Formats: sequence, C-alpha cells, structure tokens
Amino acid sequence: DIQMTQSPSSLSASVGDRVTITCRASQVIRRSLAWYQQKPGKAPKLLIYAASNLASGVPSRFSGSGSGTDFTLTISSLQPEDFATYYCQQSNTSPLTFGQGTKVEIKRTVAAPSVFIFPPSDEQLKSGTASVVCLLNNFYPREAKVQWKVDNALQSGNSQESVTEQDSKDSTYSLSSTLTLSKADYEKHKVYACEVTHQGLSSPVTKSFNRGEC
Amino acid sequence: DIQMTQSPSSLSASVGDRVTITCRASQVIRRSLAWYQQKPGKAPKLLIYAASNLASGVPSRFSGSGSGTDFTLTISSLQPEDFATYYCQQSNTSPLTFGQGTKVEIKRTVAAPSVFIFPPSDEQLKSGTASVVCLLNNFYPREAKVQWKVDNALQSGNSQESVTEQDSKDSTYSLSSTLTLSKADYEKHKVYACEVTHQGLSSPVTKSFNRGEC
Amino acid sequence: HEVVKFMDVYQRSYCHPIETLVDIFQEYPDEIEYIFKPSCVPLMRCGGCCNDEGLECVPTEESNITMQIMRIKPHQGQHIGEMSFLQHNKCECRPKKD
Amino acid sequence: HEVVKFMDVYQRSYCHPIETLVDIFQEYPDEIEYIFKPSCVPLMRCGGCCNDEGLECVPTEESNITMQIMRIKPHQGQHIGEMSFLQHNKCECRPKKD
Amino acid sequence: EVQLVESGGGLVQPGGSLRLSCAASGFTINASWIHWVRQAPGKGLEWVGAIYPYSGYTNYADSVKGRFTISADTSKNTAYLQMNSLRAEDTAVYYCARWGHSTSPWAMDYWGQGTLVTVSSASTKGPSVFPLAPSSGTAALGCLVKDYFPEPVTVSWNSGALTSGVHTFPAVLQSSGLYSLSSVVTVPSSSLGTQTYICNVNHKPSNTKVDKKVEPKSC
Amino acid sequence: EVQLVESGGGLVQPGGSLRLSCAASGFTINASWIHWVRQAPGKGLEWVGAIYPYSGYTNYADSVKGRFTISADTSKNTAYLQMNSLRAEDTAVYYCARWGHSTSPWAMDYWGQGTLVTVSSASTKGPSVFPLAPSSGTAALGCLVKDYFPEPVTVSWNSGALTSGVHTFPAVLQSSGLYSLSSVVTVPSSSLGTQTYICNVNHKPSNTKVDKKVEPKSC
Repeated sequence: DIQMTQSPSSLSASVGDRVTITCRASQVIRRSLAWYQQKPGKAPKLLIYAASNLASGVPSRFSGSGSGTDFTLTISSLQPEDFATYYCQQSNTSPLTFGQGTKVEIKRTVAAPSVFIFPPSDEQLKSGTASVVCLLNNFYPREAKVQWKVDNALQSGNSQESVTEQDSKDSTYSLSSTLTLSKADYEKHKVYACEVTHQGLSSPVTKSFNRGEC
Repeated sequence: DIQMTQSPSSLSASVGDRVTITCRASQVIRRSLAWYQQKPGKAPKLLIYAASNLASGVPSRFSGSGSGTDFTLTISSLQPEDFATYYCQQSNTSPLTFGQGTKVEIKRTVAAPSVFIFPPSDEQLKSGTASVVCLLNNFYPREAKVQWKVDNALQSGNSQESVTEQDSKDSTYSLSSTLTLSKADYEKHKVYACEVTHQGLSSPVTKSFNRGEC
Repeated sequence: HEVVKFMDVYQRSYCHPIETLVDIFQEYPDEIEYIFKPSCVPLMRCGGCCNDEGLECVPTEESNITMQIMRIKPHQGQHIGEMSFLQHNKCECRPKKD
Repeated sequence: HEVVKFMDVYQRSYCHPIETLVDIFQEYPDEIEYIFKPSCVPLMRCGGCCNDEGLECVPTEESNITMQIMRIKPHQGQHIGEMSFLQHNKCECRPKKD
Repeated sequence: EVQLVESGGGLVQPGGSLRLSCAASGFTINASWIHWVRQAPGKGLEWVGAIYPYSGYTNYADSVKGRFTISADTSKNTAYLQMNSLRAEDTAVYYCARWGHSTSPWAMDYWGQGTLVTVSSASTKGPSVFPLAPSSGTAALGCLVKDYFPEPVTVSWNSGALTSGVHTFPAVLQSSGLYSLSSVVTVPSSSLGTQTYICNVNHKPSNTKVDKKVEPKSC
Repeated sequence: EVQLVESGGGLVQPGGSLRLSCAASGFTINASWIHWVRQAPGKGLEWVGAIYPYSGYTNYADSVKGRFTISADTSKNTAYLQMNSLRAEDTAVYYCARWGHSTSPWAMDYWGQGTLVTVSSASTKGPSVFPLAPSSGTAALGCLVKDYFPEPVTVSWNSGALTSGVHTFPAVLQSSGLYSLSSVVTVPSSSLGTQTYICNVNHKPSNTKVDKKVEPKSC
C-alpha cells in the first residue's frame, strides 16, 4: 500500500494568511492526488483533483500543486469558514489511501466567554439525579479552566466538558461543563458555583445560585 | 543547476562485501544518471549508464538502479581492485553536474610495516641540504605514527609524509617520512633514528644509523 | 509477476496529460525542405482513453514551450533556432461533435 | 518562458524507454469481436529518436506485465481476464537492415 | 441536480449484519463508479471499496475484504454496502460517493450525507429532555438531552425557525455508557415571556420525538 | 580501437592562454559529441563544456563561460579546448571524452589520459635525483626526486623492466613551493651487486631526463 504522510497534523492561522499543507507519497503516484476538505460531521468536499486542477465551483483561493511524490494544497487567503480538516487522497494503486488530515484552525483576536449557570430541572430531580450545567459562550482561544465549588469545596471527578466546533463566521468557541451528582448529594448542599478562568477575562468570573432560593 | 548528493562520502568494506552508494538529485533527472569509477590519477571509467544499464565489458558485480531522484550503485562482491572513487553524473540539464564522489577503501587483515631508513646522499650533501628518508612498506591500516629522534631529541616541524595509494592486489599501503634539515644542522649530530608505531607491531620499531660510520 | 488490478489499470490509463515524444515534422508540416535535429521533442500532451465511443480525450488548458532546434537545409549548412510547441496542462473526456 | 538548450533537448529526446499509452487492439489485433475496457494500457516502450536515417530506436531488453482487462462481447456480457504485454527495459539506436 | 442519499444506518450486535444503501438521482450509477469511505469517530477517512455497476466489478480494502459486499441495482439506481461479521473497530460513519467523467479518476465530487453504523452489544435508550431555564441584555436558555444510546441525536429550536445563536454540543459518553448533550441558545432578555422557546429533540434509532417548552421556572 | 589522446598541458601565467588538444582515432569525432571534464587536485570532477563537431555547437559551464572555447577540426579529427584569462582555481587535470551511439547520452565511455594545466606565476625547475642506497632477506632501495616544479614527474625502474614491488609516492609541496617525491623498490638482498638498479626520472616540462644508478655506497 502507498502511505500518505500529511504535514502539519494541525495548524492555526489568521484570516488572510496564506496557508500550505503538504502531502508525501511513499511511492510515485503519477499525478493522481486529490485534496478534500471536511467540515465536522459532514461529507468531505472535493477541492483539487489530479494534483493541480480546481474542482468545479470551489473558490480559487484554493490551489493545488506538486509532481512526483511531494504535493501541496495552498489556501492563499484563509477565510473564517476554511476552518476544517483537509485530507489528501491517492488514486494510483489500491487501496486508495488517504493522508491523516491537517486540522486547520482560524486564529482570531482574544474574546472572553459569556458565562451562564443552569440549575437542575424540577422534572429531573423527580427521576433522582442532578445535572448542573455551566455555559461559556463565544470565546477565544479555546483554552478555558472551569472549576466547580459546591458550598466552597472544590470538585474533581464529577464534571465533564464539551467544546463546540469553531464558528464559520466569527471564529469563536463555546463550552459546556456538566456537573453530575446524585440527587441525595445535591439535596444536601446550598451554594453551587461555576468559576471561569480565561485569557480574555481580566480576573476569573463566578456565576452561581442557591437551591430553591430564587 | 541540479545538485547531486552522493552518500556516503567514503566507506571502508571487506572483500566480498556487498557495497552500495546512493546518489540523490535535487530535481528529477528522467533516468539519466551514470556512474563512473576513478582510480587515482587516471580517467574515470564508465560503469553504469541510463541509471541501470551495465556499460560494455564492465564486470557484472557492478549494478545500477533507481528511478525518480534517488539512485544506487551496488557492488555485489567487493574486490581488491574496486578500491577507487565512484562518481555519479546527471545528463538531463546543463550543466552536467557530478556527485562529490564516494571514496571506497578495501578493509583487510592487519599487516605491520617493513621499516627502512636511508641516509642523505653524498651527492646531495654536496649541494648543501640533508634529506633523511624513512620508509614504511606494505601495511594496514594506514594509521601510522612516525617520529624522528636526532641524537635522541624528538623532532617537530622538519618531517613530511606521503602515503601511497591502496594496492589493487594485496590492499596495503606504503608511507614515506622525509626529514629535511640544513647540511650544517645535520653535520652537527650523529644518531638519526626513525621510530614507527603501528597497529600490527607488538611494540614500536626503530631503524637508525650513525653518520659516516658504516 | 504480480497482476495489475482492473480498477488500477482503468485509473492509470484514463485520459490525462502524459509526456509524449512528438515528431517535429508533425508539429511543423510546412517545413518539408528542412531536416530537424533532434527529429523529435518531448511534450506534455493529452493521452490515454475515455472508454466511451462518444468521448474524446482533449486539452482543456494549454501552455507554450520553447526549444533550440537545429534546422538542416541540404547543401546550406545548419542553423540552430528557437521553436515553440503547445503543451497540455489539463485534459478531459469531452463529447465528440460533428 | 525559459528556452530549452539545444544540448538538453537533444539529450532528452534521444531513444529511450518511455511510458506509452498503447491501444489494446494494436497489441491484440486478432480480437476484432471484443471491445476492451480500458481501450488502452500504459507500457514502458522504446521511443524518441536516433537522428540518423540509418538507425532505429529498438528494445534490447524486454520483460512482461500482466493486467486485468475487461473483454466485452456484444450481447454476451463482460468478462474480466488477465492480459499480458511486453515492456521495454533497454533501448538502443541500432542499424536498420532490409 | 446530482445527489446521493444514504440509509440503513443503525445499531448492530458484534458479529451481526447490516445493509447500508446508497440511492442516486441526477445521474445513472451505471455510467460511473460508486465508492464507499468510512470514518471511525475522531479518526481519519479510510477507503472501504468500490464498484463499477456497469459490470458489477468490485474492489475492497484488505481491512474489510471477505466481510463486506458492495452491490448495485441499476433499475432502482442504487448501490449497496452489505456488512457481515461486524467488529468494534468497524464503528464509523459510512459514506458512499461517486466518480464520473467530469473529474479524473477516483476524485469523487458528490457524496452522500453518511450514516452511523455503531457496533455494540448495548441496547437502545431514548433520552429524557430537561429544560435549561434562563435566569433572573441577553439571556441563555437550553435543553439537556440526557441518557441515550446510540448516537445520534438532533436538536432544533422552534421547529427550526430559530437558528441564530444556537449551540448544540458534541455528545459525551457518560461513565454509564449512555450519551448526553445540551443544546443552548442566547436570546434578548426583553423577549423572554413574549417569545416561546420549544426545543424539538429527535432520537431516530428509538423513535423518540420530544418537544420541550422552555420558560423561566415559577417559584 | 577507440582512443582519445590529449596534449598541450603545461604551466601558465595567471591571466594567460593555453590550447589543450584532443586527438581521436578509431572513430570520427564528427559522428559524436566531445566533452571536457576537469578535476582540481584533490577535488571532484566538474564538467567544463561540450561540442557537437558536426555543427560546431558548444555549451559551457557558467563557471568557465566567456573564457574557454571548444573547437573541432574534422579533417584532422581533433577537438580543442582553448583557455583564456586563466585563474588559480582553473588549475586541474583536463579530460576530453566522447559520447557515441553505443551509450545513451552524455554517458561517456572513452576518455583521454588527461593533461595537467597548472596556473602559476612560478618558474620551471628540473629536479635533482639522489640515490636512496640500500643497507648492510629483502632490501629496499630508491631515488629521491627532489626540488622541481611544476608537476608531474615520472619515475620508472631499469627502463621499466622492473615494476614488481615499486612504489612512487605522491609528490609533496615543500614549504619552498617546489615539489619532491621518492620512488622506492624492494629487492632480494642476494641480488644486490649482481643486479643493477638504475632509476629513470622524467620531467617533461623541463626536458630533464636523469638515469640514476643505485648501488650500496662505498666507504
């Protein structure tokens, strides 16, 4: 099989930067290299085929080159929606092996999160478990430190985070930290704090509630 | 210009070893690579042309391969007379650039030198300079330490060495160390010693004379 | 003696630009009087097949290339001049039209 | 728009084995009844010129290669079989002989 | 207007079988090649195999040979990937995609949406949906889609006439082995209690369809 | 029987001129290309340029353009390398060599012996040859070819009917800027004083031709 080695594995560039991504074949591939872009949870989109031709209706800022065993996709002016994973693929010999993809991130100015806290549902406490959700909304960069304090005791082991996929228009992220606690445990504490440390916050932000007490 | 990068720059192998030498072109050279062998102070001899064909009447133990930008000369069973410098050359684009050559040495069993000392000529002392020559004959490996002691004072700055080219049949070397002294300086000393340290000598060997005294 | 897989042959021989040794007389058919040297030049030109009677492999992007070629007129010596040749950068299978 | 030097053109187009898209019908001219798919295969074959009326570019070392090819008989479906093709490893300019 | 539409995705026992189906329109699959490509979750794309429907020729990855069978139905204009003897590492989103004369070969310019084949001895649970009620400008509200399996779940807001400022997060595998996600949307505070925010949850694999109204809790 | 024979090698002033000549036999240089290749002492080979005598076409290295001129004389079957405006780094052994139809292009299968073009403001000195008299089995004897310039010198023994066991060493550049080498030969002691050992030295560039008889000194 022909091994395809993409580099870099990931890169972070600013809007309007020229970005290049190389792909290297373990043997010669005549010129049968194609480049696909993949936005998360969606089918790949063909960009370049046969090394160097622009696939129909793909923006011209996308450009492909190379001959031999060394090839390059070049985005000439990275745009907010170029955030995606790019794969190369070789068509010369089965199996049709892909690169391992390059994960392109848009680099934008720092933006602090909007912090929100949500108590557990009434309906839910009925079922016998507490889920306390804390929401950090539209920030950059993604590095965020989230800490749960229950009546001022710091938690470890009960929380869990999802981070959103970087936005196609404003290039920010969102994150949720979900504090999972047995009802009986929740019932026996009043203060529920979520504490956020982020680059764009001058000092850490706390958003919180007391149980039942509106 | 196309740069040709040979590796290794030099290698030492035993008789009957399979030796390979690679040559790497900075761009593609279609398959127009040729391999020349050069015995010292003689014209190169064509071995392989067009990457892979054996030049007429060259022994078949010589073999060439490679396609693209990477090529290899392979000697399948190194022979005493293969000692030489091998060059690759590219024919695809002017100028016709060569590699920097690989200098192949035959590795054989250790053999100690036969040491000889020669006094300055009568004829020569007539002209007004003394050349005392000491000869180390047919040894291996070439690493030899030669030291001049004049009446037991060690010399530095007056001696000079030539080492022979490795033999095509028995694979050994010869070396001469020439002690250059002004007649007046020679005239005013009796003992002239040459002291040889070599791998194959169990202990160092001294060969010497006293002036005029037969 | 390893077999080439049908998918792979098909792929490899499909219409594409391939280095082609072209006779200069073919490219320059009005030059009857001259002998050219070399007789031929390497060019990137469309080649391979479309396997469909209705389609032809044809260039969709072209470019030029220029080479010194020796023109030899009989009893008149040899002059080395520059000649130009079309090359094919992109090829497609496209419908034949009469 | 950089010119190719005469020495270099001459060198590059001199008789050598070059990847060639060959029609399978040419190689297998007794198979009139079949349509092949692909129509053609890539082979290393001698090509380029000797620029000397007395010489021809010809293979001096050959080898074989085997590919799956689809044979299509009309109103009889398609069978994929193995076909073999000569390839040229070495080429020389050699004297024509009648 | 070329499109490829997949179906057949689901949960299956390790060792069991599944027939993914890929339905073309806008072109005839006869006059082209259909390939399958898969993507293990978090990993990269791997080629599965291809088919030349004109003839029924197939070619498969060694990683998948002898198990999977691609097939085509030129009358119904549809290709099929038949999965047998399934494994854990076969868990991926499966894509079909087609190559035509418009591009040079195997550059596949139209794909299907992809179905999730998830191989597990685990059982199907539809989720419970809980309000993420706002607070007491711009406010956030939401929906906790919790304790379900397998993936995926789809959340939309207000029958999908609210999209601006919605975030639905990557689902998360709970130490229990069931998934849960949250969908969240920012809205002006002034619109709270003049606007209604129902969130429509969808768990296909369990025929769950919950609309949850979101309002600021009473007390 | 193809051979190429060079001539014209010598010493030249920095700034001056030299016409190396390359005489073919066994083939006609018309029906081929002649190239020149050089080798700075101790360094590797560098291509100088080529000529297509049929037409007089030439092509030169950028390192040598505008100075050197290759030319051919089809009647006299001889190519020529004409050197002008010479430099220090032009000091090398010059080879001509030919490409024919037997090989693929520029694989040059026959060369000349090579001449040494040495560029120096220095003057020509023929050497003095001194005995390296044996001692008092197997003995060594020799010849010290000393204080000469430029290279090269050729030593043979006994009009060249003794070759077995002869060593002639690489010449050495003395701090004076003149060369000196030694040629040495081992012989059975028993043959000493029944055999004669004259050593024939040759310094072409100075028309020196010394035979030195070697015998064990009197005393």
